[PDB]
Amino acid sequence: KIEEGKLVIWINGDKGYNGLAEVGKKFEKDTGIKVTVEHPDKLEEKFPQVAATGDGPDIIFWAHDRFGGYAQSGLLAEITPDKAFQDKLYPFTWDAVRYNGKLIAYPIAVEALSLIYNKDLLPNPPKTWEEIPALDKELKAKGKSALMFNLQEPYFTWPLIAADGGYAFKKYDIKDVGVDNAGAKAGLTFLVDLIKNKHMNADTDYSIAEAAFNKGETAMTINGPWAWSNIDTSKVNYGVTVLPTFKGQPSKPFVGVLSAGINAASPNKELAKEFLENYLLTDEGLEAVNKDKPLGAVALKSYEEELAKDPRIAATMENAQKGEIMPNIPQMSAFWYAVRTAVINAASGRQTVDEALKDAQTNSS
Amino acid sequence: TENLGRVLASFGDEINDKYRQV
Amino acid sequence: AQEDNYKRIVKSYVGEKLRKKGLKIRGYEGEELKPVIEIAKTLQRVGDELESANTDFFKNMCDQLQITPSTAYPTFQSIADEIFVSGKNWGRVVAFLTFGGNFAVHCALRADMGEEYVDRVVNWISKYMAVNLDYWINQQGGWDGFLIFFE
Ligand SMILES: OC[C@H]1O[C@H](O[C@H]2[C@H](O)[C@@H](O)[C@@H](O[C@H]3[C@H](O)[C@@H](O)[C@@H](O)O[C@@H]3CO)O[C@@H]2CO)[C@H](O)[C@@H](O)[C@@H]1O
Repeated sequence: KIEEGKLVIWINGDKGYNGLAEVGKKFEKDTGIKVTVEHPDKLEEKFPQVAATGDGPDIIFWAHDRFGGYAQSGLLAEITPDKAFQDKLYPFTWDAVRYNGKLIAYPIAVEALSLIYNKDLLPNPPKTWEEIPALDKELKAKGKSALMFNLQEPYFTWPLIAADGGYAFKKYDIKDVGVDNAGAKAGLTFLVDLIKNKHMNADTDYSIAEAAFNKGETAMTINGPWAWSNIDTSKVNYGVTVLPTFKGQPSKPFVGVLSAGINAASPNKELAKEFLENYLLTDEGLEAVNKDKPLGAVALKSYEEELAKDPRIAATMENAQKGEIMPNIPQMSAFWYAVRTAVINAASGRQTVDEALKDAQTNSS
Repeated sequence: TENLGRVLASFGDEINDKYRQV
Repeated sequence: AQEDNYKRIVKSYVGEKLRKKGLKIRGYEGEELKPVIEIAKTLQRVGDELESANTDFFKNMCDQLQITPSTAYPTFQSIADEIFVSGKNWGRVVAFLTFGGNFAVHCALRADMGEEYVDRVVNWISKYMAVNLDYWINQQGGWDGFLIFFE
């Protein structure tokens, strides 16, 4: 609960919330301001509910794509860094958190999905989606599978859907939605055919795909930098590389910018700015979080330089450059909800690819 | 807050001006 | 390290103020400090000169800030930044310490702020000097220069 003189922070359970707490510890030691970091489920769905009533956390972490909706609801405070601090973060990251001429959050790091593969099981990762079925048939004969990744969240399937022409919007035209065009159908259909041919299972979720890969049961998974920590712990000899192409076109993952917004109803708004600018968004601050769960390519120029040498980050950048930064408009939540239903229904066989995407085209308005 | 710090800096200038031997 | 060096001076300055007002704070029970006290003596002297020439400002300083547990530290940082935004001189260092001392002795012991804020503010003052002022201070000869400048 938000009392005066304390910071409550929400951040999703797959990020490094423990490392963020030790940044909060350093903050309390200097300021006497206790920091409590929580990782509740459906954090992004609860925040608009409890913030609307003037409750919730002081600080909310999430990909930038959700903050436009929060902003137009009046749930986020305008953030007003001075030029000296604004110069410390890349301008394109600031762009991701600008809404109707407002900075509405602090950018933290750039996130892009990459192909993660087991070198012991698969020395040369496949360059194309098309060659995975044949690869799975060789691996199944030896008791393994080629690929498992989260099929319950459309984030992990959008790269294939967009590969051949799928897009969300279009400055941003909400009527022009590219969810049921020929490129989207061709991508989702390839996914469905993979399931029909028993190369994947519709019910695979994040935890199943992670356990399967980190236990050496599958040769490839699709995930972001936050997941590398557990792979290290599992000792799997892994690599991170460009996503597979589809119909000669690169996979186009939707690029997220982990951002920290300040609750407009919080009485601790200035305290949140001190913590975020002067403890989190420093080299030492981001390192603490990164050492718990890798952040990707951070928005801080000084620390991004230090990590760019990492080949895993470089592979992340390649996939990022071949992708597209997510819009932050409020309509993004409806788009996601719509596309989540279409992937699950098509994968499980409750709808065909066509009627699944048409409903999503409509629900995306 | 803004003008409180500016008024304090003028107070500090008055003191620096006094002890200035230069 | 260096922050500790500044806290020693700030602690004694705030401790004497606390005892004049009559308070008995834990950690500030007395002055066992004994050549370093010469810094303390100069700071109390010139600090007292500055507030005795602007009494009504310091008498009503807390009433204008209306400090709460939410705004105490941000208000401190903002006011301190504004003291030195257009430059530094020994007189402004003093102004900053008299602001801090009164901030810890008076505004920090208001009903809605407990005794625990005395040591917090002393730490805020110390950290600020070590982070933002230490370069200029050692440029001007450190505390030895502070002493020579004010006699
Ligand atoms: O999936 C975990 C992984 O993906 C995250 O991307 C998500 C977007 O950031 C998010 O906006 C999401 O949209 C979801 C809604 O916001 C949410 O309320 C949910 O209930 O419905 C949507 C998902 O069905 O879209 C993707 C996920 O599809 C984020 O970038 C990663 O950091 C995160 O770890």
